[PDB]
Amino acid sequence: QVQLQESGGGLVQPGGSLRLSCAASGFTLDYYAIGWFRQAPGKEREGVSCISSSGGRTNYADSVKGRFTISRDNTKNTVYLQMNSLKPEDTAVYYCAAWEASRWYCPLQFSADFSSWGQGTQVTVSS
Amino acid sequence: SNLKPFERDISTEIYQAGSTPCNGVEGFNCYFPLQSYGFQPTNGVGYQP
Amino acid sequence: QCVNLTTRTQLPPAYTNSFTRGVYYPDKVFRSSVLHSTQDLFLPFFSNVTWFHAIHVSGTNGTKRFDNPVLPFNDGVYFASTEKSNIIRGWIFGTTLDSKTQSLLIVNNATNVVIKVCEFQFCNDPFLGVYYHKNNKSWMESEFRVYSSANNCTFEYVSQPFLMDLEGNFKNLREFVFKNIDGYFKIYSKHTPINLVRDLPQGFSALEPLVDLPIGINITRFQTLLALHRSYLTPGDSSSGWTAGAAAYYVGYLQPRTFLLKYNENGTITDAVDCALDPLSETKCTLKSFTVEKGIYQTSNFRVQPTESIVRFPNITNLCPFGEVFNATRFASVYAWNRKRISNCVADYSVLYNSASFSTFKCYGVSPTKLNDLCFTNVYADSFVIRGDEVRQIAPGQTGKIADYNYKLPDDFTGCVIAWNSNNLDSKVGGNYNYLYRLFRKSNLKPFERDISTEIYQAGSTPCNGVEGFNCYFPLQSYGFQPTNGVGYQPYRVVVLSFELLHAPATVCGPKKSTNLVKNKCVNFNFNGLTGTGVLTESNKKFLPFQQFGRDIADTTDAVRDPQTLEILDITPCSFGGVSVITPGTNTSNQVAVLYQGVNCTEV
Ligand SMILES: *[C@@H]1O[C@H](CO)[C@@H](O)[C@H](O)[C@H]1NC(C)=O
Ligand SMILES: *[C@@H]1O[C@H](CO)[C@@H](O)[C@H](O)[C@H]1NC(C)=O
Ligand SMILES: *[C@@H]1O[C@H](CO)[C@@H](O)[C@H](O)[C@H]1NC(C)=O
Ligand SMILES: *[C@@H]1O[C@H](CO)[C@@H](O)[C@H](O)[C@H]1NC(C)=O
Ligand SMILES: *[C@@H]1O[C@H](CO)[C@@H](O)[C@H](O)[C@H]1NC(C)=O
Repeated sequence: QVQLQESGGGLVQPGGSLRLSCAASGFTLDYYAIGWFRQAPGKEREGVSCISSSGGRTNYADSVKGRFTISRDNTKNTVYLQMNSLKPEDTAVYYCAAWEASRWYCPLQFSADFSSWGQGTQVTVSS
Repeated sequence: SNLKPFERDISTEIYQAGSTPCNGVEGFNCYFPLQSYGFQPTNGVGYQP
Repeated sequence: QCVNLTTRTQLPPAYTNSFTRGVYYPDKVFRSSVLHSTQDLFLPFFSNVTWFHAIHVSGTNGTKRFDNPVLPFNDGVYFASTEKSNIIRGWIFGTTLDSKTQSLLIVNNATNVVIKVCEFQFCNDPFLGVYYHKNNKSWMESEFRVYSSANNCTFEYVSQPFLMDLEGNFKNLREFVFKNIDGYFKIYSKHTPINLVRDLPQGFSALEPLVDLPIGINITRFQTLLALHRSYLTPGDSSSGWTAGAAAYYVGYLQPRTFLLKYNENGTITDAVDCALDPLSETKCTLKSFTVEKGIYQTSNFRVQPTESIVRFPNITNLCPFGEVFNATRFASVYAWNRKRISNCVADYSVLYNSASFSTFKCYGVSPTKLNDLCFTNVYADSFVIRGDEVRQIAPGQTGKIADYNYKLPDDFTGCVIAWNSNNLDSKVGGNYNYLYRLFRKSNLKPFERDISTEIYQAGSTPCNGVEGFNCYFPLQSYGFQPTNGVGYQPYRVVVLSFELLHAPATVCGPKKSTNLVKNKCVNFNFNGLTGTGVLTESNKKFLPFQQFGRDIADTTDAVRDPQTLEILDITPCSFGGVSVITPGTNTSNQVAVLYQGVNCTEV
């Protein structure tokens, strides 16, 4: 009954802001590290923003540094990413994934397999 | 749970459809208990008041 | 308006014994010279009652404070007042005692009673500011400082005062019993003179019904009402109150009990006997008399009650081959479905459910946590490799290429669909094109219908005759399963388990939790479907390997084989019996002895 559900997607103006939220049902999301990923039209799924189980370690893609901020509520079992200064390059189908660290070290900079995947939401930036 | 006979419950607490607690707030596996219906003059006999 | 007092400071409670009081008429029938038994809410004989001073002095300076803590109201309350100067005034009843829940207020001034039911907003320290007149002093004028506001009133009542005027040791008892049953609030009352008894006096006095209230509200906590004649603005050093609050009140709580009352010729309750107090009382109940003759009498029946339940199940590493199917290396094509059946073996669905590795769990007709609970006649496992976006198509009553052109799913499933990603096992860099899918068919398929025909479909009007060309395509196309592909195109390994629940033998069952053996204490046992109560003991008998039961000369089963490790256990019902009371004539002494027939004295 493990479900990851994303929400908040839609159409926004370039230079505007949007906020995206993924929730976990059927399991507790605090134990898992959570990564927000996107897939652009004609591109592969790249890593956007990752946050640790406790929220003390975060990693961002260089394209979204200084624009996106990742956060988590373990009490409300929900993972948020706030988008600021969005660009047409950010239009993508956007997924939330949860997994456990596959390597030694606290940082989440590296990638691995990801246990649970949602259905994702569309983020369109066009004006 | 099922209710006692002639028992009146007025509580408006948001029920927890899932394992996570709602704490009086809707969301994921969380809903307000009461729902309303479109009692309309054009509806079928089964749906009339 | 309300005025705030000082803190109650949480004074420790005080206890005192009650000597056979609080008996009220249970019904409204006249009966003469008859002993009658009733099961109703009563105050037990020789019970604990808590006692509160009206005015209490506990500070070293000599502070006089009103002992008015809030008290629980659990199914009837017995309120006794030892009083001489009319200081108590009424009571309040509710759950929250505020503007949030319906509340009841009863007050009594010098003239009449006021019974009111509204959504009152009470203060923390309700009281009645009372004062005497400068000339007459015959009556006391009362100002209500009980509540702040009153709204939503549904009842009003006025009648004769509940408390008689008390206007120097002529203390009196005012005894009331409040019950709240079936939306009716019943008040039974009595007034009685007394002399030189500080506590409840040894005696007996019936409680006659005073009033019934069709209030229909819900009560959990109550508070008494007291009259302040003193000046809350300017408290005096001493003697402003009443001799440091000699008048006071006792509270006791009822509970369900059975009594034996003795109606005399006039119809007045003159004596009663509690039924569960002591064995002599039980004898008087059973014999239905006020006096018991010398001898032995059988009153009750002693019986040991099991405290826990046990359920037992077998012990085999071998089980349903779920691991060999889910963790299999190779899985068949999705348009030539390999259907497997699992039978005559035990299924542990908790391994699959708790693995936390399967992406989707979707059970219809049976909850996934009760999959191990139920027994299924047969279970069909179907295990294949499907694209991620088409996993949603595997559920009852859905449409899509796989749902329609591949395998129709009926709307009345009793079964589960389980899926886990197979990116690192099914995909290859050059693309795994060994799983073929059809996108064109003549018509939608029947439920649980398998077709493997490779005939070339006719998209146009000209016949294909098994040869492609214009408007002629082979049915099966390949998928580009790659480890770099997206979520919708990555391969997900999906197994559907269909459970057959009919009036047919159950070959698939869940051992669930093999509850650890707890013996030598009579428990509720359920061995392989046999449900019973009794004590389990190691037994030296030998059952035949096929035999699961042991029978006495009668039909009662005695010995049962342990499915885990054989060592047949035997069952014995755990020491029922009967209690006899050995007593001499009650006119000699009330001392009794208890005899437990057919059992030693360890389980008693
Ligand atoms: C009543 O109070 C006394 C102490 O005041 C206590 O020992 C006794 O056990 C109480 N009654 C019952 C039935 O426990
Ligand atoms: C009365 O209120 C309490 C809560 O204060 C509740 O537990 C109880 O069920 C209520 N009784 C009725 C009959 O509604
Ligand atoms: C009560 O009974 C006594 C005899 O036991 C009798 O003399 C008296 O008149 C009776 N009183 C009433 C009110 O019945
Ligand atoms: C089954 O019973 C044997 C008895 O010797 C025990 O050793 C074994 O551990 C049991 N099976 C399991 C899975 O515990
Ligand atoms: C139960 O009573 C019998 C009667 O003599 C006695 O022999 C037996 O030892 C008792 N059992 C226990 C456990 O004390």
